[PDB]
Amino acid sequence: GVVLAGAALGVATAAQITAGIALHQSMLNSQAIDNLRASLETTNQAIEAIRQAGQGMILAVQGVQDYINNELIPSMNQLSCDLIGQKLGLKLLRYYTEILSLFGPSLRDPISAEISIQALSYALGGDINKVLEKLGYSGGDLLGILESRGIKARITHVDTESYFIVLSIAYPTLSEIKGVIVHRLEGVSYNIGSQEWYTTVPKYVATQGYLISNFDESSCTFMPEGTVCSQNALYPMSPLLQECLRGSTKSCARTLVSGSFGNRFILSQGNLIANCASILCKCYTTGTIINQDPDKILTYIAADHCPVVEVNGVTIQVGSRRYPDAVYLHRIDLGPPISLGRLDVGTNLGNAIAKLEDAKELLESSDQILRS
Amino acid sequence: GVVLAGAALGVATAAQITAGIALHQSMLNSQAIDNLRASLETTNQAIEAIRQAGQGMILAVQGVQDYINNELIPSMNQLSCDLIGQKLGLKLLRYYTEILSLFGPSLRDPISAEISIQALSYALGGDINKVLEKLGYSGGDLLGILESRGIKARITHVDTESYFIVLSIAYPTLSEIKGVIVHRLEGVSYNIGSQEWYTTVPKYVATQGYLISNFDESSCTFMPEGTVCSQNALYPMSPLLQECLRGSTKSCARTLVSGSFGNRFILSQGNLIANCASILCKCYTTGTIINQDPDKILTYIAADHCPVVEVNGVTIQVGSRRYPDAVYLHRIDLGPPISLGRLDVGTNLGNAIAKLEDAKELLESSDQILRS
Amino acid sequence: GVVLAGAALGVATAAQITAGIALHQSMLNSQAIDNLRASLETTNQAIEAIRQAGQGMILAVQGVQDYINNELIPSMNQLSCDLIGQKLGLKLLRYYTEILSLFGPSLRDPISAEISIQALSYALGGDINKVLEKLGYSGGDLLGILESRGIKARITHVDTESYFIVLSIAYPTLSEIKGVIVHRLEGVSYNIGSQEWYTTVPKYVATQGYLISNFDESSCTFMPEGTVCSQNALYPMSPLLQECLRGSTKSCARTLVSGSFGNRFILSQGNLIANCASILCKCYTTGTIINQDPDKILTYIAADHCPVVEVNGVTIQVGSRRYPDAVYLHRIDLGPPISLGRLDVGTNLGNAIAKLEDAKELLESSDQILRS
Amino acid sequence: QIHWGNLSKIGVVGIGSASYKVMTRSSHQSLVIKLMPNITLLNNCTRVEIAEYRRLLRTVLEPIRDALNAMTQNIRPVQ
Amino acid sequence: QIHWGNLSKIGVVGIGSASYKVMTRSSHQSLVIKLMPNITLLNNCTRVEIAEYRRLLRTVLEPIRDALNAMTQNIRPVQ
Amino acid sequence: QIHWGNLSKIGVVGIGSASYKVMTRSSHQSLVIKLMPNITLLNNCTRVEIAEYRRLLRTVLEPIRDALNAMTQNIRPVQ
Ligand SMILES: *[C@@H]1O[C@H](CO)[C@@H](O[C@@H]2O[C@H](CO)[C@@H](O[C@@H]3O[C@H](CO[C@H]4O[C@H](CO)[C@@H](O)[C@H](O)[C@@H]4O)[C@@H](O)[C@H](O[C@H]4O[C@H](CO)[C@@H](O)[C@H](O)[C@@H]4O)[C@@H]3O)[C@H](O)[C@H]2NC(C)=O)[C@H](O)[C@H]1NC(C)=O
Ligand SMILES: *[C@@H]1O[C@H](CO)[C@@H](O[C@@H]2O[C@H](CO)[C@@H](O[C@@H]3O[C@H](CO[C@H]4O[C@H](CO)[C@@H](O)[C@H](O)[C@@H]4O)[C@@H](O)[C@H](O[C@H]4O[C@H](CO)[C@@H](O)[C@H](O)[C@@H]4O)[C@@H]3O)[C@H](O)[C@H]2NC(C)=O)[C@H](O)[C@H]1NC(C)=O
Ligand SMILES: *[C@@H]1O[C@H](CO)[C@@H](O[C@@H]2O[C@H](CO)[C@@H](O[C@@H]3O[C@H](CO)[C@@H](O)[C@H](O)[C@@H]3O)[C@H](O)[C@H]2NC(C)=O)[C@H](O)[C@H]1NC(C)=O
Ligand SMILES: *[C@@H]1O[C@H](CO)[C@@H](O[C@@H]2O[C@H](CO)[C@@H](O[C@@H]3O[C@H](CO)[C@@H](O)[C@H](O)[C@@H]3O)[C@H](O)[C@H]2NC(C)=O)[C@H](O)[C@H]1NC(C)=O
Ligand SMILES: *[C@@H]1O[C@H](CO)[C@@H](O[C@@H]2O[C@H](CO)[C@@H](O[C@@H]3O[C@H](CO)[C@@H](O)[C@H](O)[C@@H]3O)[C@H](O)[C@H]2NC(C)=O)[C@H](O)[C@H]1NC(C)=O
Ligand SMILES: *[C@@H]1O[C@H](CO)[C@@H](O[C@@H]2O[C@H](CO)[C@@H](O[C@@H]3O[C@H](CO)[C@@H](O)[C@H](O)[C@@H]3O)[C@H](O)[C@H]2NC(C)=O)[C@H](O)[C@H]1NC(C)=O
Ligand SMILES: *[C@@H]1O[C@H](CO)[C@@H](O)[C@H](O)[C@H]1NC(C)=O
Ligand SMILES: *[C@@H]1O[C@H](CO)[C@@H](O)[C@H](O)[C@H]1NC(C)=O
Ligand SMILES: *[C@@H]1O[C@H](CO)[C@@H](O)[C@H](O)[C@H]1NC(C)=O
Repeated sequence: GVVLAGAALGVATAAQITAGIALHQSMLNSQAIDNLRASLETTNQAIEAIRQAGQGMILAVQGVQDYINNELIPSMNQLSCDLIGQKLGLKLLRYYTEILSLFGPSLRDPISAEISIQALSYALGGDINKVLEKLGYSGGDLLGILESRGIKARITHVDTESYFIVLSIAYPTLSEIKGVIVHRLEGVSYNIGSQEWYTTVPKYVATQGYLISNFDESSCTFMPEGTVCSQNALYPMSPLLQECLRGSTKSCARTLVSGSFGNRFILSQGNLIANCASILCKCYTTGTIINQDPDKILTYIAADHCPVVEVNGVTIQVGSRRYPDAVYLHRIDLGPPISLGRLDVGTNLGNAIAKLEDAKELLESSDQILRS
Repeated sequence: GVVLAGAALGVATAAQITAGIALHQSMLNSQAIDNLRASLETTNQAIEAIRQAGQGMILAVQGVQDYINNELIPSMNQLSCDLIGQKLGLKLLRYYTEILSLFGPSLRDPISAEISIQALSYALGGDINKVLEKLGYSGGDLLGILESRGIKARITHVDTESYFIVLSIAYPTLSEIKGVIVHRLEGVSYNIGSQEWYTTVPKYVATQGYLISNFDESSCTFMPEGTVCSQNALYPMSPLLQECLRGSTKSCARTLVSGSFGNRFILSQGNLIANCASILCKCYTTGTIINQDPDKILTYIAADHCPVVEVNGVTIQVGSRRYPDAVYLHRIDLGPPISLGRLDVGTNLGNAIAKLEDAKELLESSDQILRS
Repeated sequence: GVVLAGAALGVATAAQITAGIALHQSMLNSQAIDNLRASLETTNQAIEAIRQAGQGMILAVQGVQDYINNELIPSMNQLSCDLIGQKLGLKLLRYYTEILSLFGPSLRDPISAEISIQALSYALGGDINKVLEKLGYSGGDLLGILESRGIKARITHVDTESYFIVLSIAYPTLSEIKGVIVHRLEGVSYNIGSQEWYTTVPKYVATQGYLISNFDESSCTFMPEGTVCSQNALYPMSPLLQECLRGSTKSCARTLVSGSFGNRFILSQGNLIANCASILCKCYTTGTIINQDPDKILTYIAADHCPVVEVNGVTIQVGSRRYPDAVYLHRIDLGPPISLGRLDVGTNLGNAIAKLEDAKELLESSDQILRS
Repeated sequence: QIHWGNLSKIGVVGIGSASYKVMTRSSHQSLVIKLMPNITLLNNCTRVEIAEYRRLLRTVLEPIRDALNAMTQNIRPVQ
Repeated sequence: QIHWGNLSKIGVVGIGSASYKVMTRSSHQSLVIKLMPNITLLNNCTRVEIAEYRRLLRTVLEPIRDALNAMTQNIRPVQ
Repeated sequence: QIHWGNLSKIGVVGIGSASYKVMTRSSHQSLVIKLMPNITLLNNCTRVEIAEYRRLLRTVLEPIRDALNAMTQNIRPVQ
């Protein structure tokens, strides 16, 4: 049990506080550091496990020892002394460059920094497979954990006397969040007259009962048994976008489509949803071209009308009907057209704000208008 | 001729369907796989052509064979058997890491995935020049195609028993889209009193007749013969921004610039367009300082008034006039000021939507107010 | 003194003009190139300085000479002529790939391009430490300058006949801008009822007297002696955001936080500011739980009422009072709720502009209604 | 129809135009990545390393082969 | 409660669902990066190169060590 | 003119201040990349590889030399 002296520290982030307190538990004491220092002066191997009494095993990694043992020592009797020094100096300088890249000024706050095992690959000798094996990190979850960069390391001790760094590394355990489902949303374009439009929805959304939230896939790996994330992937969705996903089609923004587009049809529940005004749809069974009524925006193809259908030069056999026949445009409320470019957003927002501040006096005095 | 069983497949995007159906003409049949497997076992070179009789050539690439042939085998007598195994094990594990990085769970939808030849460089032995040479990929267009990542590989067959992967690779051919011109836009700041402003326009725009669209240069290479793009670079421009580029200056947004700005003059059509209120402009022929009137925002310098002009310590000789003398600020309609930072955009949009929400009742009753 | 021929050039940006004129002063003349050519054809070292009369030394770097001198030449009597050629060809092609990567069509505007010394690492033989040492670049500012990519090179001469590239490299000097302070801002969430909110502010802001500016940290390195930037990091802040930082709390946007949020307490000036409605705050001195009143949003903990406090399983001893006790929510004006997602911004901006377009006629008649 | 005259009044000029070229694929070639090296002249010096290398390769190759076989089973002759 | 019926009328469908898994760490291990190689069998052939290497390592190791010592001096026993 | 009292009421504090320093370059040095290695002691064992190396270098060197010569021809003496 330890207490942080906050008056002396003055200013500290919650992450810095939590990492600082964890140092007391994960840092080897003075006797263990002295024991570790002496052990490191007797080994000559690139990867070596240190056994220290009734304590945890410390894995010692030397980044250029494979080169010395495999390349320099065997050729010691056949190369000049200056040549041996020149070859090792090339590796030492390149090793220092990676150490500076990892532990130099680019590392903002070393105490609370979490470094992935893959970012340590060069410092560990250029590969992490043997390090993971000697640490005992194995199982059916290794690929998902490793791909999400879930194995992290923390600096706990730097020894300038004997030139070594002690890191605390952990193998995480996966826990499934109860009731959370991650949905992958895919869209197809539709035509309003001669214009091709596309609904703007997130690539992934997450649901928990009646709750809808956004999903960030940057730290996630999609494995067949579930989505494995090394950070928090759930973040709130705006109420207007939740209205879209709950059924309000007028709350869904739409964007124009370029000339060449690869999302003009999709197979869903054995049925084919196709923009037949923008691609050519033909019924292979009857040889008849499937025409899309201009008062309709999409085509829903099922076996009851076309058992085998050709779209975009691909022949697909569809199943029984799972989507109703297309409804007219006048029975669909469409959302606002938007442009997702960064400079298009700024240009249009500037126009909108200019209109609002040209009517500042009108908008503020709205209660004197409604009353009258 | 093949048919996709959509009812059994259930769900699939257009990319998966197109790539899946294409995995019937590009996939070697069961007999060619048996011939390839037996033929692979007899080779001992890093890069090999197979020549399966009256069939298109297959290029076989072994990722560590150069190391074995050039380093390990010549030193078989000098080095101990244990040392030979340790040295090869280092390269095998590093090769496995790149295979996992390329074909592991991070590869989303392997069937539909397209992998560039540069992304395969380590799997092919660390270089692709010799692979490109033996595939016959050469010509004047190679440099542009290679740089924009136009050469793509597609996974076609994975053989677990003999441990090889068959890829389908294609050398693309270029095609000019008739009538499309890609324009590069450059800007100069201007002063309104003491504030220095800058028009916000896209870096590249594309025109086709009277159509104006945005241009995405992410997958494009600008070669002297033309712009070479591996994806579709044209995407629609918002109508407000199109109005800006068609002559409506009030539709163009503008931003404030920092203290040190490097776009305060430009050379265009032999004339010098300079801010001249934020930089020093001096006429070298006569030695007088070119002064910018506060009722003008820019200075257009031509040989009629100053044959040789010194700007920002650079002496430039200009040609005949091709831009009229600057008009007054009262004859130019300027667009709305904006700020392009993400957090500035969100802060201002939230302020704008709050005003709109606080006047919902006024705006939803516009017909009543206008009638009365 | 030289003059640029603008009429012949036609069009050129400010950067191209400045870089083109500087090419007259930083380029070796015809005699020095001829002298350099002869000296290059007599050296056999990877890094070597060329001394030419009363001129600054030219540092010559050969990218594969260490491999030839250290690996191939010693093995000349042991390996066959064919094997020697095969091993050098592997390194030559890999060296070409990096030359093509750096100086190929990917390089836009080679005249004006400024290439960092780290981007040249492979072209210089795989390391820059000896190059920096031989150039004389050292001191207490080297790490800060190097980490922010402050050392840059310009292409000044390409020799096709003898196959060498001359670069102009400069070691910059650091100058402190007088009166500019860079502030790091950190936030703590707060609760309004059961909802947890978070104020949206920039990570870094810069002040100079009463001026407030944005700060871009992309090219900056935060050293203990001051932040070191290789570009201009100051850029303007929108007036609405400046109102927020000057005291107007209703001008600051706020966003909802996820379920697992890491910033729920902070240590500031020896006092603990905690969202005690979202974490368990307990006074360790008396053993009582600190409860956040629902009419307050934050808790400010000082030694006057709790000398030692447990906040998140972490025990912190706080100093004397520096932040007044929390005020009620009704004495704080909160800003608009926003969502910072890209697709949440576009969805909400499209809805807002649709309302402005529906009420266009009423907004145009801003004078015909107020004056009535 | 870019209006260059009005754009120059607010400091915008064109500094270069180029044609636009896209890519299309006509023919495809086969490239096989041979993951098993020929180690015949190395005798038995690399038995353990090769066995570990093969074991690691399986964890990557099997998921891809299953994905490929899932799609191929749904492709049928037109008749 | 995603409304798949109205979403399909504007061309939005779901193409797959998965469970959500997060990571928790229970135990930690120690991993020491030994920065000084064993050069005993290399005799004295690398004395100059090692000395330069140690000099360069200090410019990185010392600032990290000082930051670690700044935090540790503020951590007191609960007694 | 940051108002720290108002900001702390909505949970914003400053956690550190620093001075701002920029870079200016006064003197320049010359660094030449020698693309052709010295292969004198290899006894002409690398003729084919070097010839292909020089052929590949020209596809990169020539466009840059043309760009450099385009600007240099427009630079004239002041008189
Ligand atoms: C190149 O750039 C120039 C200058 O930037 C453009 O000229 C502008 O053209 C637009 C569109 O034609 C003009 O906008 C319209 O101008 C009318 C001018 O009438 C008087 O307006 C005020 C009143 O005192 C005076 O300041 C002004 O000098 C004129 O005497 C207005 O009547 C129009 O008002 C509109 O209001 C609403 C729209 O919301 C409508 O209900 C009205 O009916 C009416 O349309 C409008 O503002 C603009 O004035 C011109 N700028 C000038 C002259 O400086 C060129 O068009 C452009 N060229 C190209 C090819 O794009
Ligand atoms: C630190 O934080 C506090 C609290 O957040 C800030 O205090 C706020 O300051 C603003 C700006 O002055 C105040 O807003 C102004 O309040 C005036 C008084 O409002 C009375 O009436 C309303 C009824 O609606 C009550 O809610 C309110 O409590 C008061 O009884 C108004 O006169 C202002 O409106 C008009 O202001 C000027 C007029 O000159 C013009 O812009 C417009 O006409 C505008 O309509 C305005 O609303 C706000 O009330 C204060 N909040 C409080 C005290 O809780 C501090 O300013 C801040 N510190 C600093 C340095 O900024
Ligand atoms: C560099 O590596 C050499 C080996 O190449 C190290 O020497 C080795 O040191 C260890 C520990 O002192 C010796 O092992 C010990 O052997 C005795 C039996 O004599 C036993 O009682 C101990 O339990 C332990 O196993 C090892 O034999 C010895 N090897 C040699 C060849 O001397 C050396 O310490 C390293 N030097 C550095 C890092 O400076
Ligand atoms: C699934 O989609 C349908 C149609 O897109 C949704 O019906 C829509 O419901 C809204 C709100 O219930 C209707 O808006 C209201 O309409 C009336 C009639 O004018 C008006 O009095 C109200 O002010 C309001 O605008 C909307 O008209 C209606 N759509 C159509 C085409 O009539 C349905 O609600 C969706 N289902 C779910 C669960 O969200
Ligand atoms: C590993 O590499 C060795 C070579 O180092 C391979 O052995 C080679 O096998 C091929 C085909 O089995 C032989 O070529 C054939 O030779 C006969 C005449 O003997 C000729 O009729 C054929 O047209 C063809 O050229 C080659 O001679 C042979 N080389 C040696 C040195 O034995 C071996 O198959 C490879 N793979 C393994 C062992 O898995
Ligand atoms: C490739 O490298 C060889 C060395 O391996 C170069 O030959 C060496 O060139 C140097 C530079 O001039 C010669 O040094 C000179 O020697 C004379 C005395 O003869 C002295 O007057 C000069 O001041 C200078 O020190 C050196 O003797 C010579 N060595 C040999 C063995 O030839 C060679 O020029 C390079 N060849 C290329 C790049 O084609
Ligand atoms: C290879 O064979 C030799 C000779 O029997 C044996 O000593 C050695 O252990 C074997 N295995 C290896 C080197 O892995
Ligand atoms: C190593 O020692 C030898 C003599 O034993 C002598 O050359 C010098 O002291 C050292 N040599 C090198 C190349 O460091
Ligand atoms: C290359 O050098 C060798 C040195 O052994 C010598 O025969 C001659 O200069 C050259 N030989 C050939 C075959 O070009």
